[PDB]
Amino acid sequence: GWVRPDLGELSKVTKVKTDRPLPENPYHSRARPEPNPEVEGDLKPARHGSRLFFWTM
Amino acid sequence: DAPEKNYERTMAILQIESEKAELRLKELEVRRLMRAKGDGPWFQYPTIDKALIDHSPKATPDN
Repeated sequence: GWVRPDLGELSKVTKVKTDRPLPENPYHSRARPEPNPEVEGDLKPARHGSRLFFWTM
Repeated sequence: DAPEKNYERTMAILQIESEKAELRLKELEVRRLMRAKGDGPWFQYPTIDKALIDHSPKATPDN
């Protein structure tokens, strides 16, 4: 009493219930480096203009 | 012009130029430290973005 699978049935994707814990780190990745700080704050006007040689603005 | 007007005009001029000079020196030292350490927003050469990574299960498990 075994019925053969139809066309397209053995390629179906199923769900498996098992008792093993999920591996937290399968890739054995090290600690990630600290990211750069993000630019924040309101944009004030430039202090004393261009500050390039003699230019006052 | 009055001598007092020239006096206080000179003091205002000197204050403005001293502030600009100190800011220029601070800019030079900031640029040097930022280039040496690399942590500031300047001299941030781009690397490869990580949104181009395919995280689906591939056809071979050992990857």
